[PDB]
Amino acid sequence: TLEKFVDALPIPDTLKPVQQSKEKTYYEVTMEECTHQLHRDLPPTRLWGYNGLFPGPTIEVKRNENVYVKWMNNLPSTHFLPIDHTIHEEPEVKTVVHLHGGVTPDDSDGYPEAWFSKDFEQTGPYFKREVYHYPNQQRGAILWYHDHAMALTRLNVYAGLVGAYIIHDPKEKRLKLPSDEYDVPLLITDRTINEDGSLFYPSAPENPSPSLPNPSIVPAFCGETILVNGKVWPYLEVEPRKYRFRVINASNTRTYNLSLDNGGDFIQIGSDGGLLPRSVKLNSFSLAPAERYDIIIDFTAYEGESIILANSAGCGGDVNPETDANIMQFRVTKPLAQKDESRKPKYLASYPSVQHERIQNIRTLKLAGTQDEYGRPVLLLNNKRWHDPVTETPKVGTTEIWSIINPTRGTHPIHLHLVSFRVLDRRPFDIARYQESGELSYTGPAVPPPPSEKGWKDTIQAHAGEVLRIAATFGPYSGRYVWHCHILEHEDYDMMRPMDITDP
Ligand SMILES: [Cu+2]
Ligand SMILES: [Cu+2]
Ligand SMILES: [Cu+2]
Ligand SMILES: [Cu+2]
Repeated sequence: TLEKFVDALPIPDTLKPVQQSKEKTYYEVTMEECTHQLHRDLPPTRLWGYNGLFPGPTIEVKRNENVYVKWMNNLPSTHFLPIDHTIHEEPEVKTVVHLHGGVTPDDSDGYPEAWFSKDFEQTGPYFKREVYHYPNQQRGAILWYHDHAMALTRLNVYAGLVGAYIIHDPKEKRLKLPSDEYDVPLLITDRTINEDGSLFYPSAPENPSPSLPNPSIVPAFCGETILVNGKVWPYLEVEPRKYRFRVINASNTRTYNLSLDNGGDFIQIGSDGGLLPRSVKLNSFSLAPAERYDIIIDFTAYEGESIILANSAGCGGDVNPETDANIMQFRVTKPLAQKDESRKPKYLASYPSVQHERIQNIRTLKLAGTQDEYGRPVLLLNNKRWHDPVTETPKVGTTEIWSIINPTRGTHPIHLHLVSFRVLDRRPFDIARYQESGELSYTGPAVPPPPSEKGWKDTIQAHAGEVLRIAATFGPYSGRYVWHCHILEHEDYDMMRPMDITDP
């Protein structure tokens, strides 16, 4: 396997506007097939990148900044990863950019059927605009952007179409959180890489049934190798002081459980939807696809040390000490550029619980699915296909409780577009009884969320054999959005549903 910790961690450059005034900011981003070295000992890898970069450029905006991005497809007309056409004259390569966590008008949200081919030559049925509009009228937070094209999301994202997007709220500057050079995004992506440096993505399940098509979708993908910011098991030289890290799980399937091998602590300051009400001291944390942890690590007491960011969560088996048990390495050997004037405050933001909202609707949803003509699992939300008439139709400005029942064998990270939400509780139930009769019989009391989940979330782990309850206010915009599992192999077949936020 590839030698760990021999490449420095890339810090994606911050994207510069094409045009900017007090009234609006304008960016242009072009998807390009490019080559990049993923490790010291590998030949360059063919990848798909925003502005030809993997990851894409980091976009930094202010709260309420009127931002426009023209996302353009200049990719080849044929994919380099295996497409399974059985899961859905249309072009082979379809793309659309979704700003994950964006409080965004529906035609700028990157609807899966709002895709476009090269030069916008062909467009999906929901396509409306070339230039996307992000008003950014939302809390300061770590967002990320990635491809969302119908039935191709697992492939386009794996190809390299991911990037970070940070909203800065000037009202939070007074907290004196680590900033600028000491505010670093970490986009974590697992990959399998061939000897010749080319990306590997499976064209079928291992030793497939002859009934299965070729290529065939797989229900999950676990990469052999871990990358951070487009480099295999990198090192980051750090100064002996406080750093803020924007930790993003940009992987297809893999969930991480992160810790420091010297026994050091993380201080979590934020979740998907922004700053937590109170900072939380953690020795470890779980991070499923699309979840974000905004953390401070204090290296002040660790000068000279090499500290591994370690992973204990298995993917299709136990972690391998020499491979996927490792994420990256910090080396506390960089000379101080300046006095550490940053803070790790306890009091950060308003509790979500301050705002009282009337519960307009309680929505019960089950995670299940079926089997197709080839014998493959088809994962479904409420046993409905993507193309079935819309059923999730919250009214604009109203608050709902969603009760998500998971009788399956694994965790699903459930994501809702547009909104961030509060976690209410999790409660275990009798799976066998539910699958037989449809009746919920609880096997224990409800468990309130841990401090890490007392803030705002947009992607939430729904564990096996539990009912998860969340509360969301559906606004400020009305329109056509989506909700889905963010395991991309599940999302594409077919664990995704439209979500209509309706106006009277
Ligand atoms: Cu996403
Ligand atoms: Cu999203
Ligand atoms: Cu899933
Ligand atoms: Cu989505």
